[PDB]
Formats: sequence, structure tokens, C-alpha cells
Amino acid sequence: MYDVVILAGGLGTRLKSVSGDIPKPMVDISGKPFLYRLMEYLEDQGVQRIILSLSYKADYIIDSVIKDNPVNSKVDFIIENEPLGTGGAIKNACKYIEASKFIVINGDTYCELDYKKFIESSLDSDLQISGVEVDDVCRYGSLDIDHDFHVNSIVEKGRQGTGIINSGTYILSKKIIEDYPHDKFSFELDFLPKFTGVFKAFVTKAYFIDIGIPEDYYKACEKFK
Ligand SMILES: Nc1nc2c(ncn2[C@@H]2O[C@H](COP(=O)(O)OP(N)(=O)O)[C@@H](O)[C@H]2O)c(=O)[nH]1
Ligand SMILES: [Mg+2]
Repeated sequence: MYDVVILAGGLGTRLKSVSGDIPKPMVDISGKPFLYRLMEYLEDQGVQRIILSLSYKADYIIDSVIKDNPVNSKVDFIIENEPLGTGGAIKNACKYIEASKFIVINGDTYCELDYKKFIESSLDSDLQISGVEVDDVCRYGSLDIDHDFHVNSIVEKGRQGTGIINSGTYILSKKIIEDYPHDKFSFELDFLPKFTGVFKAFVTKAYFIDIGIPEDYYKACEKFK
């Protein structure tokens, strides 16, 4: 099983009328932080090394895990004094990774993915994204892929009916990004438009929630009792 980088350094929730102070991955989900439930699932999947890539309120998150760590996997921390963006965060985490490939997950997402099958599907690529097929994709960003599942573009939310959720979970070869010329950048907005290698989606019907979406918060609290 690959090393996992969890991106958890962004600000609190930002909705049209509501702004949060707590980091989104630390929202309480029926007695445990959302992040803890993600980490527990990863440990169940065989993950032995988790890197938490932090910035906003990094000391709050670390202090929480020092006191109550839900897993026995190794847990490393990397603190960004100034937010490096999602892409800069990944580039920065490459320092810690000795292997040629690793997993990136957004800390505000919880997906009951089969990571062994995801790794197998990624063997012939340097970048693979997890796409989640749902009957109603309206509240999610989605993926525009062709009939070989090559990713053509990322689509903004606001689309009724079926679609493939842009999960933000990737398997990548660190060589594609470790030496990206900028230290601060967005993975989706700066890196992906430039990347010229093979980029396909692993598409499954896995359970998916994004804790930044209010309806998914209620779904999560109900799911975990
Ligand atoms: N370490 C780090 N993480 C970040 C940064 N920006 C965002 N993140 C994290 O990366 C994930 C995705 O962030 P973002 O794409 O901005 O959020 P979204 N999917 O648009 O709501 C979140 O879990 C967030 O905490 C950053 O500058 N540094
Ligand atoms: Mg969000």
C-alpha cells in the first residue's frame, strides 16, 4: 500500500452566507473529527503511513491528534507557514516520499474507495484520479472523460442528473510534480492544464461525502450513528 498525503491546510468552510472558523476536516462527526474517520478508513485499507499537509490552524490539528490519534499507522506532519495551494502542498509533500508513487486525498472528503483496486488501475499511468459515479451530481464538481476514461476537463458543479464526481483523490508519480517550477500553485487550476502525460479516471460507485457541502454534513452525522 502506498504512502497517503492528506491535504488539510485550507481555511474553514466558505459558503455564500456562512464562514466557518474550525478547519473543515475537524468538524465533529458523531463524536470524532471528520479527519479521524477518514484516517480510520485508510488504516482499515492497509495504509501504514499518513502525511498530514497542514497550514491553517495546523497546531490545533496536531494537538488534537497528539491527544487522541485514531490510528496506529505512522503519522507525519508538514506545516506550511504560508499556504502553498493544493499543488504546492503536493509538491512540498514529495520531500517526505521515498517511493516513486503515492496517494493524495482531500481532507474534506470521505470516500469508501477500494484503494487496492485504485492502485492496480493506476499502474500504467503517472496520474490517476478517483471518479465517483452518482445518480445526482448537481452539488459536486464533476469529470469530463472519454470512452477510454481519459480525463478531458474538470466541470463545475450545477449539473442535474448523473455524473462522475471530481473526488480530488489521486495516485501520482512524484516525478511529475516534485520539480514543478513554482512553490505555490493550484493542482486543479495550474498543474492539470499543463500536464501532458497520461491522465485517466478510476470510476467506481463508492460512498462519497464532501464535508464542505451542508447536505453531506447531515448525511455523515447520520451515517456514523
Ligand atoms: N496544505 C494545504 N492544504 C490545502 C491548501 N489549500 C487547500 N488545502 C486542502 O486541500 C483540500 C482541497 O482544497 P480546495 O480544493 O481549496 O477545496 P474545495 N474542494 O474547493 O472545497 C482541502 O482538504 C483543503 O484543506 C493549501 O494551501 N495547503
Ligand atoms: Mg469545498
